[PDB]
Amino acid sequence: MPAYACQRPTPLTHHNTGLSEALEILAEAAGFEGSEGRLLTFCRAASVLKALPSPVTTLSQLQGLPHFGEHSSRVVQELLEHGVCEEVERVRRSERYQTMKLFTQIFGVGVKTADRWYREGLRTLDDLREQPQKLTQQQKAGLQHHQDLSTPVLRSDVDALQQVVEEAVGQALPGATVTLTGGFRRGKLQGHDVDFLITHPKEGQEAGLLPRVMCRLQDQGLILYHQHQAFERSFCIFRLPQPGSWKAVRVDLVVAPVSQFPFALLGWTGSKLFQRELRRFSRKEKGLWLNSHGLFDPEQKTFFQAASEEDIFRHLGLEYLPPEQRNA
DNA sequence: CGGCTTACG
DNA sequence: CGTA
DNA sequence: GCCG
Ligand SMILES: Nc1nc2c(ncn2[C@H]2C[C@H](O)[C@@H](COP(=O)(O)NP(=O)(O)OP(=O)(O)O)O2)c(=O)[nH]1
Ligand SMILES: [K+]
Ligand SMILES: [Mn+2]
Ligand SMILES: [Mn+2]
Repeated sequence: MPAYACQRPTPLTHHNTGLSEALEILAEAAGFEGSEGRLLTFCRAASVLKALPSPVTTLSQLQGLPHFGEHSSRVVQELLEHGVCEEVERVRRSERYQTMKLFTQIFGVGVKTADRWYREGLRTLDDLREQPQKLTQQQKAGLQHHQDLSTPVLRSDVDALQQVVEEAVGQALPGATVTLTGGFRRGKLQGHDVDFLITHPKEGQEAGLLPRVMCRLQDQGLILYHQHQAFERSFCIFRLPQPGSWKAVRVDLVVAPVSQFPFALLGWTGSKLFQRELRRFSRKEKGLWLNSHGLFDPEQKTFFQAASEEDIFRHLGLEYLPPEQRNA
């Protein structure tokens, strides 16, 4: 088992679901307390279990696995022996974890904001609604739409959304394309949002595209919120039809020049941990700097041209993983 | 011990 | 600060 | 929290 998540296939569904869930609770709780290193180790240990070919049934099977030390091994041991881990259950029922989880779920609220509200004594969404002076416009939108945004987006929802985005994109710039990215591209059947990547085959024609797209979607009455109600990324709330009604859905739109499209597709397809691990691998093992725009050799001071995700894995000396196997 | 992904709004 |  |  390799140490980096980008060195092994990780399928969406696997054989250690309960074990990985528990470790991810501890990861999430570590992030709520600002311990990014502990969050990373618990996420990586969870991801190792997702990559295993069969269930862990005995503690000895953790021998030699990367990112399993005393703490993660004890969590697994207790789950194997008792079906519950006391530390995990204590986190689950703690007021701090439940409130930080509730608050950071709000669109526009991160750990720092949630933690300040927590320290001020706030605990529920209604507490926030009673103090609208504490809220940015973005947070007001996230709070108002919180119930709809807590409902999973379905794969059936995605196709109808892509068609309306393509229609607006086609009027904004004929020939521009829309690619589904994010978790749905990795094979997920539900999601917290829908992620799209937009480009145009003629380099440079995509400049200034996203404002044109957003103002067309807004004129059609489809945008419940966006930040610009020049930019290349838009995190918005869409109005999506339902039976006899509609529901709010988060949609992320990103524009990239076609020269950068493989890097942007790779970055925005995720998973988040897969990309962190891939960029760490690139820098630490290959001495190359990877981001959503390109791959930089800092010694030659040169960028790698890529025509495909396959190109990028080859540049990094990694076996290619299709999106479905990037579910780290 | 240092390190832990990276850039745009 | 937020977002991905 | 774990790796190198
Ligand atoms: N490098 C990097 N990439 C990131 C980061 N955050 C997001 N991405 C990339 C990788 C992500 O795949 C992509 C957008 O995915 P999401 O919508 O944030 N989540 P997903 O679609 O997996 O699941 P669901 O929506 O159902 O919760 O942006 C980050 O901090 N860093
Ligand atoms: K949030
Ligand atoms: Mn997504
Ligand atoms: Mn997204």
